[PDB]
Amino acid sequence: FIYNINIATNGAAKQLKARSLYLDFMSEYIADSLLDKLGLNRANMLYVGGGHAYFVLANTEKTVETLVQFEKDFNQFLLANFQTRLYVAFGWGSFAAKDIMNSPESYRQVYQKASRMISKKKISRYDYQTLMLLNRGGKSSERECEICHSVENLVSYHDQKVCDICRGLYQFSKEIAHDHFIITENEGLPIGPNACLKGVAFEKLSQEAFSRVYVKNDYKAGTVKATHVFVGDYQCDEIYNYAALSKNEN
RNA sequence: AAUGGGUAAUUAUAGCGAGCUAGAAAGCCAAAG
Ligand SMILES: Nc1ncnc2c1ncn2[C@@H]1O[C@H](COP(=O)(O)OP(=O)(O)NP(=O)(O)O)[C@@H](O)[C@H]1O
Ligand SMILES: [Zn+2]
Repeated sequence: FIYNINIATNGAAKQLKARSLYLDFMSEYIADSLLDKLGLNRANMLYVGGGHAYFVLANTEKTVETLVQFEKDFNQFLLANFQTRLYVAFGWGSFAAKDIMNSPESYRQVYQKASRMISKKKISRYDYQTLMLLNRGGKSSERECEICHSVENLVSYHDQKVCDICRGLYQFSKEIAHDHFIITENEGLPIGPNACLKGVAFEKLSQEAFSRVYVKNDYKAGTVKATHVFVGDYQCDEIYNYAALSKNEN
């Protein structure tokens, strides 16, 4: 999805910066919104990274059914507007107080129990109804999104035929430089079930109406009382100057 | 003494054996959007 960019693409690297940043907010938000379908918060998440995020949850039935139902919810969201290019696969290993110095073959042997369930669910993706609804036919499409070859919701953003996600990514590339990224319900790129992402300035938080706010690269607590993400980014200049600034002063 | 004749050595020696500048640019594309 990220290196779907090719030769003769409208976006140079803003369509690549804003695309590898967007999936990282999606990986952040799956981790966040999974923890309030449960009763938990950010402490229980051991790590979040490039789509991978390890947790510590409770070995009980009301959590496992919440895991399965939220997994089906987010995969319905990914099928609604990414069409089997993105698939999130949960997986959970039950363990006692065995991550404590049967000392060698107890810790990693249950950390790998979740990776086996992921590899089993990554390999047998869907079920009956959600694949019969896939290849149901019924579409007289003439055109397609020339970035990702999708069909639904075609617009003419800068006289090229692009889709709903790949116009939201240009809008997010105009909004990428901000520190604050809020989740609304109907604005910008969708990142979940009834949950969309929008980049916002600081003093526009009273104008906008959100539910959860992320602040990027900040250790001060701030005013919005946000969730602190940390994405590495830097821009000294635009890309086309990087050859011309390759000279010395002489 | 005349008379017959020439015979030996060197066949090039000492050097420099290339130096410096340029080492791909400008367009299409990409950017500008
Ligand atoms: N948002 C992102 N932007 C840029 N690079 C990323 C991002 N997320 C992950 N990556 C990179 O992608 C790597 C993982 O690639 P990938 O093969 O997709 O792993 P995966 O999540 O297991 N997908 P798959 O290989 O199909 O199972 C990471 O190690 C990162 O280097
Ligand atoms: Zn697209």
